[PDB]
Amino acid sequence: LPPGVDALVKDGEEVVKGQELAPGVVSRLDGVALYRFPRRVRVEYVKKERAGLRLPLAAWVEKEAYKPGEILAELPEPYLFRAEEEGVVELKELEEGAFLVLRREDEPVATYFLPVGMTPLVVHGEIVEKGQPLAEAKGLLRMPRQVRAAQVEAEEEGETVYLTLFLEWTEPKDYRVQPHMNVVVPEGARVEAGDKIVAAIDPEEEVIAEAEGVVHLHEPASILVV
Amino acid sequence: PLLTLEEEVELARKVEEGMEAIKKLSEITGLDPDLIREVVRAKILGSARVRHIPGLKETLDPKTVEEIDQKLKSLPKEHKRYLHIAREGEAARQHLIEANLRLVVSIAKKY
RNA sequence: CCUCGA
DNA sequence: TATAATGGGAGCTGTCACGGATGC
DNA sequence: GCATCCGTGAGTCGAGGG
Repeated sequence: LPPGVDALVKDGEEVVKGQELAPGVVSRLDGVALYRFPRRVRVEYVKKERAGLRLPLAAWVEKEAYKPGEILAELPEPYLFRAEEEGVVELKELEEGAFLVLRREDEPVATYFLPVGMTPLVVHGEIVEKGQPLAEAKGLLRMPRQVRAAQVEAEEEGETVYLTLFLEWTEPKDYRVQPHMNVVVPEGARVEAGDKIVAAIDPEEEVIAEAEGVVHLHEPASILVV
Repeated sequence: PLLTLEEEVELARKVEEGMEAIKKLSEITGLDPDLIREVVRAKILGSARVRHIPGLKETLDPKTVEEIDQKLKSLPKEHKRYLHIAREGEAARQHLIEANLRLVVSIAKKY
């Protein structure tokens, strides 16, 4: 496998003669492909948190939970999501969508969830007071693809509804594998805090798993078809 | 074919850890480390080659290697782990020698 | 091996 | 015993008649 | 059935020189 280009099939998978394992690699036989020295290990760490959002009651779609990509609400006119606390803004951007956490001193005082179709109007570290607009919702707003809404609690207040969402998603972290190291964990294995992923010559260069996640192996040095 | 840096380092690592696993199998079994090494080696290569090793106190024949391999298969899972480590070490050692056999020619042509 | 002799 | 080292090298050919395998 | 490559034989006794 040339440097930088990735695999077009997965470790452990059956392959047929002539099936391409990569843009420049065609397998001459049939069988199980195996990875030889993946140079990049991507750990998807799973996160279960609780966030909140306020929306006009006319726009909302009542639902007990929200699958990824499912419509959360539909807005006839531009809406301004406003801060309901004061503090400093920690902006955490996902692939699509965002989390916005307000902190006063050390303890976070608010956790908001901006789905797709909601443009944050604040910067990381920004100081916000109550009623200050944190985002603009326009048109249809939907759940992002990477994150799903386990449970939905709602409260009606005035002409708006406020959602407390129990969200569950995963975030990527990549680790570059040096040749003298070796991956001691399979594909799709579940790891916890302290578990070893990739060993090495000396302890300070080892790859330990920070939190709970799943493992994915990419960019193998070569592919062994057996 | 010739070994790349990664393949070479991997095979050498497997050899090191397999020798360590043989030492651990000697610790657990109370058996002789050399007899353990010869049984793991014997099963790796095949019944084609099992002979009497000079240093061994016991004649090495398929009966004794079968008895010893069954004593090595009768241990707990975490004590059976080292048997697999040693087998992999033997196979890595074989492939390492065979992959480096061209260097011997390139050096011996000078003598 | 060679050269020489019969 | 630790830089890395990874497929050789010598190679003139002026006979002839036999059995026997090897091929077309 | 008939070309072709491989192997095995091709005087003795001397002497010397090595």
